[PDB]
Amino acid sequence: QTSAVQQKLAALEKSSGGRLGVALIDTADNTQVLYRGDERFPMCGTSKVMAAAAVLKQSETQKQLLNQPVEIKPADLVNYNPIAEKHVNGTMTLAELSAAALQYSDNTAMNKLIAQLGGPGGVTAFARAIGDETFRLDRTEPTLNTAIPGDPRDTTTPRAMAQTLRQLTLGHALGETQRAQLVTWLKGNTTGAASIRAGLPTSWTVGDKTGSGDYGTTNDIAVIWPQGRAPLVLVTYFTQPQQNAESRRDVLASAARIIAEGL
Ligand SMILES: CO/N=C(\C(=O)N[C@@H]1C(=O)N2C(C(=O)O)=C(COC(C)=O)CS[C@H]12)c1csc(N)n1
Repeated sequence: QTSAVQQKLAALEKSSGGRLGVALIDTADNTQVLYRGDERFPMCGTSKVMAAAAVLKQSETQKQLLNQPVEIKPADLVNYNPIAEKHVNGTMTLAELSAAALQYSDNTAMNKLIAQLGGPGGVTAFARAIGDETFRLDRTEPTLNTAIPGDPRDTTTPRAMAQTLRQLTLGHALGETQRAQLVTWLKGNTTGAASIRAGLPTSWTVGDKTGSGDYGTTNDIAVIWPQGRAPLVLVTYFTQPQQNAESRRDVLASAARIIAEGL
């Protein structure tokens, strides 16, 4: 059985020619609205939230960890390095790497976060530790974005990622200081203007992390503070049948617009 919300999302999906996954959590009453909420989708860059959060968790017992400089070698650079390329044969702190990964989608920065955690398995272990039984990170940048049909690697479900994002940014999966830091980073994201943000009222405060990959994979996960009511969490994942499909950030904006009706 479907609601009018789900019917609108299905119609959007059909018009788009792809596969759409949505999960909304309204923290006013803890209700969820889902569309393909339990199907796996390639996370691409939305996985960077879990990596940054894992490092924040480490820093709860290692107080200066975020300020630890990490060397950036020429050989570290991968396919998209807008911030890390400015520090070749130099350093970035784990805070700087987190900010670059989250706010500029820097892939070299993500690889340093992954390395700090002992590899992709270290990111997954953190996910399990905070109760996310679904998330899996298998690869480093750039190959974690291959978004191949049927490939379970580097996937999660909209429901799991929404629950996790809620716990990380509004709940207490992190310490109070670390939760606030993650919120600060997400709020300052530079890559999200055309995605979930474009489908929500401009007066609402939004923190988000985008992701993109092959098969026209176009993703965004967001924590949302509407005008005068409890915050929301929204995950929008989208992927398409053919490898070189174009990005469709407009589909994410449209999904957000649909979800926001009556909120
Ligand atoms: C093998 O890796 N392939 C990638 C890829 O690096 N995706 C990553 C991801 O998620 N990113 C985001 C992202 O956050 O969406 C942006 C966006 O950065 C900015 C400036 O908005 C830059 S690319 C990076 C890719 C991306 S699209 C396509 N066919 N492939």
